[PDB]
Amino acid sequence: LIPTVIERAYDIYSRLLKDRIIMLGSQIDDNVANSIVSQLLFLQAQDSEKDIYLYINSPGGSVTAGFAIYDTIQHIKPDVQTICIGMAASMGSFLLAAGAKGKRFALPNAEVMIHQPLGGAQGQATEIEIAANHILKTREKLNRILSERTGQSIEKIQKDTDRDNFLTAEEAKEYGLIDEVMVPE
Amino acid sequence: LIPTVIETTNRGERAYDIYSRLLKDRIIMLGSQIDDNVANSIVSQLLFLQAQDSEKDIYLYINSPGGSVTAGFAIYDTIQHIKPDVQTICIGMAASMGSFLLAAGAKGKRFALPNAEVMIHQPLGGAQGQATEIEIAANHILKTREKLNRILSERTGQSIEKIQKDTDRDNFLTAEEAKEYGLIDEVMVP
Amino acid sequence: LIPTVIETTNRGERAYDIYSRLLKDRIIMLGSQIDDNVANSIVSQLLFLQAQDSEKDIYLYINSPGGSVTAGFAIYDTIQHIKPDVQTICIGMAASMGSFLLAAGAKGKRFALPNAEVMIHQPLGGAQGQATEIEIAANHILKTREKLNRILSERTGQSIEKIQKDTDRDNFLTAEEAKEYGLIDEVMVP
Amino acid sequence: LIPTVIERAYDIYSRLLKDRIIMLGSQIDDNVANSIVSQLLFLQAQDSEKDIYLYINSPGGSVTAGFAIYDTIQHIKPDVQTICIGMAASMGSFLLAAGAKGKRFALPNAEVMIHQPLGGAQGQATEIEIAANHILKTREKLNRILSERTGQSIEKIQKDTDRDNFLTAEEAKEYGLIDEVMVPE
Amino acid sequence: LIPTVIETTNRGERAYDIYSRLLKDRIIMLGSQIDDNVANSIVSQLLFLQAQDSEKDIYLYINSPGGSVTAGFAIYDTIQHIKPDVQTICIGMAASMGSFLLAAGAKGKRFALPNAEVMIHQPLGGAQGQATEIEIAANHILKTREKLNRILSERTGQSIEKIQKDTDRDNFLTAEEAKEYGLIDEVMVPE
Amino acid sequence: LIPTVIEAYDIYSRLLKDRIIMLGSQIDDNVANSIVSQLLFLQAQDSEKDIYLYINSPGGSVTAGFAIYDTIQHIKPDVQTICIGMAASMGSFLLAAGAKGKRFALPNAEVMIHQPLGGAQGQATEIEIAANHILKTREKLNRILSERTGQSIEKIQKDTDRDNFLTAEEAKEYGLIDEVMVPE
Amino acid sequence: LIPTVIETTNRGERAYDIYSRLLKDRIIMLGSQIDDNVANSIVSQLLFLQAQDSEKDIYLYINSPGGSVTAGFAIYDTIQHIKPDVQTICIGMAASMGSFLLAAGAKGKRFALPNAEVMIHQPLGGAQGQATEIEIAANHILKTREKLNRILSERTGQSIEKIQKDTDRDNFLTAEEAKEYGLIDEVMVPET
Amino acid sequence: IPTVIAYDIYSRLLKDRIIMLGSQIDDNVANSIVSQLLFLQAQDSEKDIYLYINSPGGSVTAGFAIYDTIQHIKPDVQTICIGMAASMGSFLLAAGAKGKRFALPNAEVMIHQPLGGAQGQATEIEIAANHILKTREKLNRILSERTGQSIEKIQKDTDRDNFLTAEEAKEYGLIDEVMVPE
Amino acid sequence: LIPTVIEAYDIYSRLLKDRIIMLGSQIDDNVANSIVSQLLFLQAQDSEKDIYLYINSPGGSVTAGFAIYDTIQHIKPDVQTICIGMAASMGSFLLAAGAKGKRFALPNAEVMIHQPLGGAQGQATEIEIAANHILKTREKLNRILSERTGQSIEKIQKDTDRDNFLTAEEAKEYGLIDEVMVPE
Ligand SMILES: CC[C@H](C)[C@H]1C(=O)N(Cc2cccc3ccccc23)C[C@@H]2N(C(=O)NCCCC(F)(F)F)CCC(=O)N12
Ligand SMILES: CC[C@H](C)[C@H]1C(=O)N(Cc2cccc3ccccc23)C[C@@H]2N(C(=O)NCCCC(F)(F)F)CCC(=O)N12
Ligand SMILES: CC[C@H](C)[C@H]1C(=O)N(Cc2cccc3ccccc23)C[C@@H]2N(C(=O)NCCCC(F)(F)F)CCC(=O)N12
Ligand SMILES: CC[C@H](C)[C@H]1C(=O)N(Cc2cccc3ccccc23)C[C@@H]2N(C(=O)NCCCC(F)(F)F)CCC(=O)N12
Ligand SMILES: CC[C@H](C)[C@H]1C(=O)N(Cc2cccc3ccccc23)C[C@@H]2N(C(=O)NCCCC(F)(F)F)CCC(=O)N12
Ligand SMILES: CC[C@H](C)[C@H]1C(=O)N(Cc2cccc3ccccc23)C[C@@H]2N(C(=O)NCCCC(F)(F)F)CCC(=O)N12
Ligand SMILES: CC[C@H](C)[C@H]1C(=O)N(Cc2cccc3ccccc23)C[C@@H]2N(C(=O)NCCCC(F)(F)F)CCC(=O)N12
Ligand SMILES: CC[C@H](C)[C@H]1C(=O)N(Cc2cccc3ccccc23)C[C@@H]2N(C(=O)NCCCC(F)(F)F)CCC(=O)N12
Ligand SMILES: CC[C@H](C)[C@H]1C(=O)N(Cc2cccc3ccccc23)C[C@@H]2N(C(=O)NCCCC(F)(F)F)CCC(=O)N12
Ligand SMILES: [Mg+2]
Ligand SMILES: [Mg+2]
Ligand SMILES: [Mg+2]
Ligand SMILES: [Mg+2]
Ligand SMILES: [Mg+2]
Ligand SMILES: [Mg+2]
Ligand SMILES: [Mg+2]
Ligand SMILES: [Mg+2]
Repeated sequence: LIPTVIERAYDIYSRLLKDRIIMLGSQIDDNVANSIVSQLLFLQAQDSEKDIYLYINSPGGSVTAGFAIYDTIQHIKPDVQTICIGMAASMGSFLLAAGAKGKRFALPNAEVMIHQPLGGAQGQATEIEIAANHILKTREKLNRILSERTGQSIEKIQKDTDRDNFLTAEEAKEYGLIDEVMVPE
Repeated sequence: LIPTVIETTNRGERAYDIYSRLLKDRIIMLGSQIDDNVANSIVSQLLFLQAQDSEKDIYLYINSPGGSVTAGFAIYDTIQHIKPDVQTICIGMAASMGSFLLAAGAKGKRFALPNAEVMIHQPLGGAQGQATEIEIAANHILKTREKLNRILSERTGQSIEKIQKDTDRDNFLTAEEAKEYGLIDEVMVP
Repeated sequence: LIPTVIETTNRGERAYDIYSRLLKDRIIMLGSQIDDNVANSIVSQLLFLQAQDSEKDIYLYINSPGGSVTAGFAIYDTIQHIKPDVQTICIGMAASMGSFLLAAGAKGKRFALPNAEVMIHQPLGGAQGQATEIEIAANHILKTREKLNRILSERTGQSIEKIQKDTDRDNFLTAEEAKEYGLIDEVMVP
Repeated sequence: LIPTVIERAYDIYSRLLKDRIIMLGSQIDDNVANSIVSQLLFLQAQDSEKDIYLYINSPGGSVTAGFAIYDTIQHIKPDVQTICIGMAASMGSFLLAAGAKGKRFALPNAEVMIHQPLGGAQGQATEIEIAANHILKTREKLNRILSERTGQSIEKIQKDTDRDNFLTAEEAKEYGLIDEVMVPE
Repeated sequence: LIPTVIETTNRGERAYDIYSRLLKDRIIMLGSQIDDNVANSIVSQLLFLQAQDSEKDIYLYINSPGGSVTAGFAIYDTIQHIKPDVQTICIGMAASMGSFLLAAGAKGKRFALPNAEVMIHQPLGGAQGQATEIEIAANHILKTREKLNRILSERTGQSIEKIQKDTDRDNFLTAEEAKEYGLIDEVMVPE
Repeated sequence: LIPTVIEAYDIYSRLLKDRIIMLGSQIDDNVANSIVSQLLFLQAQDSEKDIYLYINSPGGSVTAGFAIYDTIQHIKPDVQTICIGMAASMGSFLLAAGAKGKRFALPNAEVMIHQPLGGAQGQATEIEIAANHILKTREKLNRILSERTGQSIEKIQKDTDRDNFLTAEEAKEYGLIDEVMVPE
Repeated sequence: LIPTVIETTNRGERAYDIYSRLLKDRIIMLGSQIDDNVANSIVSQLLFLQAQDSEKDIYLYINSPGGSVTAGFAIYDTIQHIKPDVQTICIGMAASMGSFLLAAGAKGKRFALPNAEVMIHQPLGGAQGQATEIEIAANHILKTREKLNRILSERTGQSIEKIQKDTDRDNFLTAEEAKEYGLIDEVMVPET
Repeated sequence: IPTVIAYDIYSRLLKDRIIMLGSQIDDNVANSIVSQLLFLQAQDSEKDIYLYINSPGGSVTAGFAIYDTIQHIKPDVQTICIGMAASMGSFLLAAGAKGKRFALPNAEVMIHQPLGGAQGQATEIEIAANHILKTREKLNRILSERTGQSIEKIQKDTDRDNFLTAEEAKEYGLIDEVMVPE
Repeated sequence: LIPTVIEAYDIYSRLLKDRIIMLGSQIDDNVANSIVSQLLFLQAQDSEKDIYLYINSPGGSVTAGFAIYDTIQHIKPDVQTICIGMAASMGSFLLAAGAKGKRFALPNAEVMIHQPLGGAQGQATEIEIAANHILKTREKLNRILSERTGQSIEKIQKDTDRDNFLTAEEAKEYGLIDEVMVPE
């Protein structure tokens, strides 16, 4: 049950969108990506100069869906701020790190997790090889961009994402995944 | 079936579902298990209410068995970030992350009704796979408990040691006991 | 399929689902098993009706087999907190936490229709795990029963000892027997 | 798919309710009872003197839910006519018999069935005893009211409801469950 | 996996599964939930043993949560019918119809080991359908309870009223408490 | 789920107002019918202005894909194609089907090409019919892909034998798209 | 698939499944979760062994995660009732009621092999229904715990209080730690 | 299972002191193998026993039942890997009498860290984590002793699934020799 | 229902008395353990007389197959292989592993060769380990098949890329068997 606000009637999320706030509040799949991409394109058309605010409370999900959002963020004119509230894990933390430089935030008790991509492969040896080569290339792609966005080496990113790596908001700032911990007003 | 209320309000007539009507008077309902959807909604409502009026109190109704710790912390951090005081009112039950959020309301403005139940306990989780994966999961949930216990100590005035001991198992408190503990400030009487 | 009713005003025809139409005249329907969703809705309706008119009676219709004790206490405490008298009217059945809420209506304004069924019994629950966990769960449900019995004693005029004995097993009462017991004040005749 | 009628757009059932017609067209549960009770209360408030029409096409259902409807019918001022179309069985036929005296009808090919209440009990001997005593008292309550409404003895009602007893509309009139078979006009 | 024991006898070597070996020595194992299969087996063993020797004691081991009342009464009536004394020995647990059968052993020869658990409670059942069917089922289980209580009164020396009250809910007894109650005669102490 | 914008439109309907169609899911008949209807509507609205087909899709039904393909080729306006996230299978086929010079992908978008998938069960002659059908369908797909990319049918056959993942730049090199759309 | 062993006797050639062969030399295998079937079998074997020889030691092998408390007490009481000493030997694991039985072996004849795992914890159970039914179930499991702890105190030399504290949660012990605790007498070291 | 004349084939092999570990290791398998070892010892305390290993591993405690019984008894227990030894299976392969641990040339040996699970309260998860970590240390220490490799190296090499050929297993010290065709 | 013969033997045990082993099912560890035990037993009984391995099998576990393979090569006696019905996958591998000159198939027996099948799930590095493992296993299989057939590793790789069904005569031509056993 999503509440409605009247001032024109808006569901609460649509009301936030009126003030250029986009909610990434779920597992990332193609539906979520298509919606966020559409919202980004709409907000750019509305105003190419004003900041956009991407709220992130997400365990991650599809890498290609994540890259749909990533590429649209980088394509458009306006700065897209990222703010981690609750959790950003996996492709969620990747998108957190993808916000406009100097405008990537987390609230003090927000959790950030980084790890290597997950997948599956079944069938013939050559099919397994193709799937393995694909996920390994995808991992190099992710690591390269994360290196660029954080200032950490690809070597360090590889090592630090080998297993689940949980970071506090302050640790995420130290790592270069965010720029600042947003403290209470 | 959520009922609708219709008001003839000077500039015309407006129809509200009952929860949206409560939101018009700065009342947010945390009335279910805490997951990311619930957290996203409450966070959005908090941000909206601050924008509407940065000074007037917000009222967070809590009837919840708790749920996701990270989802709970989304709500917690948004409460602490915004300018307005967020009152918390426990009606029915606040358990687990629900009682954590009850304790997170503005100092002096945390309430429970007389027969409301408050329960505190340690976080729950799971881990499967390799020994090193189990270790990572264990270290994570232990650090999460320390985080929770530290904040609860700050909010209640109880020591971290006492919080640890009192949350080892399920600990059910009456509204009055929750006040004594420092989880709330007052039992709201008729 | 819930029917819609349309009433013609000067600024248009206002359309109501039948339950929302009843709410316009301060009638709240407790017509299902009591869970947190039902409790949150009823609590919200009570708060809304008080704000709308702090003096006029509210009418709580009860056709319910009961359900969650904490959800029931959410409704109970909200009834006792608000200014207006909340009349209770049992139609069909009030069982368990449903009969508790029937007995919780404003003194002199608790009713049942002549063929309505009222049932009282002890709380139901479950516990699994370690011996100390079972002990905690047992102590909790026993304390919950004491609370329920104490309040029922206050509301009915019966002794706690009698309430304990009469709720040991399922105890079915006619409307007239419920009046004799003190669970209601009057059998509403045609 | 329930059709809409425009004169005020109404779903067909809401349109019938505008002319004081209530549809009991399903198995009787608490939801159905709450709705019918609310409709009865609303119609009384609208006009305390004009007849209400209760359409009955129902296999019956919950006895307590049925008694919610029954007591509300008897409580309110207006006469509630009952009209059996298709079938009235069990608590459905009980409610058919509960309509205003002289205003209980069935169409010629409508089926009326009467039988004893159904239930269940599991657990300890004393629990089974409580459940048995409860359903037996419920049966006595039903039979007593049916006797009053039909003019048949409690003894006869007991015997005739021991097993499933199917009646034609004409037989239901003879029995005293209805007053008239509504013939074509 | 039930182990086998092999003995050299006078007429050759003989192989027994462990339970069949115990039966050779007039020991019957009631070691499971009581259903008709269990009852038929125990009844057959009792009849066989009685034929083997109408005089020598039989030993009924009881580690059972109870079960079917009629199946229990098959065992009960066969015990009472046959000539030999049937000793009863509770090891682990006797609950419900299991404790009834424990109490049904030969007077003076009903035992429990010190940490054995004895539980008594009222019969359990179910009924669904028409009101008159529910009435028949209720009357049946109530009459069955009386029958059980009457016999338990006779075997324990407790009043029917006390039995009724003490079996209203689950009533767990230690071996010593079961002796005090009259369900057994002695707590068998270590030799 | 889907936010509303007021200037009231759901976000996707708002994009459709500016001639943007979203192919953002697995391709089935429902998706195809919707996209076909949108294409026909946009042509009727303006026969000369470009249409923009967003593609984030793992592919799906070949016949549903061909419903979209044929409608694109039938209508007057140029249909630009833009791969964002992923285009796989029939999704990449449709990406390659956009107006010549107006097929794009964003830099980190993934393009995958492979042979059609299917099933057959029953009698030997039924299996033969199903096999002949899917083989003819593959030839149809390969022929069109050859025409659209400039690659030989022989090369297409070889390169689609197994799953073949391409970067946006590789897709441009292959002739599946015309340009990698760089940040503005 | 349980293998068979054949030994040639004087009055013929005799075949045993491997477990039955071990039983011939007074070895009983508690090698599974403890339920009533397992208890009934072990009780029968103990009675049989006692009858066969009231004086020679019996060897109870324990590789078990535990299980039913009442089934465990069937085995426990039979061990204490019979004449012969019952040695206990933990190989692999003894947990819960399994450890309880390990500790119940003849004094001085309770063993574990060096890498065997011993676990102690409080009893587990369930209860559902009316408040008074839950109370009865709670009182029952609590009394059962007290019974277990009292006997464990007697068998180990540890106080009931220490046992209560050390069984509050899962407590894993090495064979050497189990000896130190008093659950066993000796760690059986490899032979010459 | 075929019969030879009467013995089932496995019981016939047991007559010549051959024990088959040919399945996933659970308590039933461990109890059987332990019983066979004890029996063979009683039959002859001096003659070698032959433990065939074609197993994906399984329960660590069940594996240790077999391990401790092997080390307790007098006779040397040869180990022979045929097909596969993985996990606790390779642990037992390495546990055979020194100089008498073998694999056939195409046999596969796999080593990795123990697997497990934990659910419930934070303190319960901590207990479970500490338990599996201790268990890993126990396994690694013994493997170090049996192979001559350092505990540090074992830890590194078992972090993920590590597949070895028979020759590589010999090089590692898990076996002594690759048994070549007669 | 396996019939009994009295001269008492179940039919398969009777065949084993004459040094005939039946590989008549999917290859798993149980099947491998049984066949290994039978091979060891027979050798003990007579180190010089031929053993006959009947193969009617769709294949199965590669490691289980290698248990049988290595035991065949280890023991002294020649192990003849005879394909009746079908030998597929690891089944055809074992058919090819029989004593040189003593590998047979009946005229209508079917022989199928293909690459190994498997699965992998989890982290990228776990998928890599699983991929490297199955690829090394394939190389091992291909190398041995090359040695046993006289075909090049390159040809084996190409011919096992997909399911490759061969007649008994084609299997002889390939070098998987030595002779097609004709009616006597
Ligand atoms: C030159 C601008 C972009 C690059 C170009 C174009 O490539 N696409 C394809 C496209 C489709 C969908 C998502 C995309 C995300 C990133 C990049 C391209 C995307 C649509 C866009 N349009 C708008 O934005 N129109 C303004 C209204 C927008 C609103 F959302 F409000 F409808 C239509 C006019 C047009 O030329 N382009
Ligand atoms: C107080 C947050 C700061 C000032 C900042 C910013 O960080 N975020 C990111 C954000 C996104 C989502 C949830 C957040 C919760 C806590 C903190 C930040 C959150 C959006 C916010 N905006 C509004 O609130 N705009 C007024 C309209 C608000 C309404 F809800 F009504 F739409 C847009 C203008 C802006 O600078 N910020
Ligand atoms: C009468 C003072 C109550 C005690 C106080 C307060 O504690 N709460 C928290 C609360 C939240 C939810 C349910 C509650 C039930 C019982 C008691 C408190 C409850 C909300 C309430 N508000 C209203 O009722 N506003 C009038 C409009 C109400 C309407 F429903 F129409 F929106 C907001 C202003 C306020 O100070 N309080
Ligand atoms: C003297 C009328 C009854 C006795 C009395 C009262 O007891 N109840 C409780 C009640 C609640 C629900 C169902 C009931 C069925 C039968 C009897 C009582 C029922 C509500 C009713 N109300 C209306 O009918 N108001 C007119 C508007 C009604 C409309 F439906 F249109 F909203 C509110 C004013 C009031 O005093 N009472
Ligand atoms: C005391 C039983 C009476 C005298 C009688 C008789 O009623 N029944 C029926 C019967 C059947 C089954 C169970 C019974 C249990 C209790 C009572 C009767 C039962 C069989 C019995 N027989 C034996 O016991 N024969 C000796 C051999 C017995 C052995 F078990 F070893 F086979 C056959 C000769 C005979 O007259 N009766
Ligand atoms: C393309 C037009 C063709 C030649 C012709 C015709 O074949 N079809 C069948 C048809 C049906 C459905 C999808 C189709 C897709 C591609 C081709 C044909 C399709 C309908 C169309 N109409 C419109 O487009 N009318 C303008 C309004 C359109 C709007 F979408 F806005 F409603 C009706 C007048 C008419 O002659 N034709
Ligand atoms: C020490 C047991 C006492 C003396 C006594 C007795 O109480 N029970 C009941 C009983 C039944 C089942 C399990 C029991 C476990 C512990 C204690 C008693 C148990 C049977 C036993 N019998 C034997 O052991 N007979 C020797 C043969 C034994 C063999 F196993 F081989 F068959 C029959 C002769 C007898 O008097 N008693
Ligand atoms: C002094 C030897 C050992 C130390 C001692 C003892 O501790 N156990 C317990 C035990 C039980 C089960 C498995 C065990 C594995 C390893 C170590 C001990 C095990 C049984 C053993 N017995 C035999 O082996 N008897 C010879 C016959 C054996 C045969 F298998 F054939 F039955 C019984 C005589 C006895 O003193 N012991
Ligand atoms: C040629 C294997 C050598 C000589 C050696 C040895 O390594 N193993 C281990 C082993 C175990 C299981 C399967 C094996 C398969 C291939 C190779 C070794 C295998 C057992 C064998 N034995 C026999 O064969 N004994 C004769 C009786 C045989 C019979 F089957 F009939 F029981 C025991 C005496 C012995 O030294 N070895
Ligand atoms: Mg940007
Ligand atoms: Mg605040
Ligand atoms: Mg009030
Ligand atoms: Mg009336
Ligand atoms: Mg007798
Ligand atoms: Mg003893
Ligand atoms: Mg040794
Ligand atoms: Mg050979």
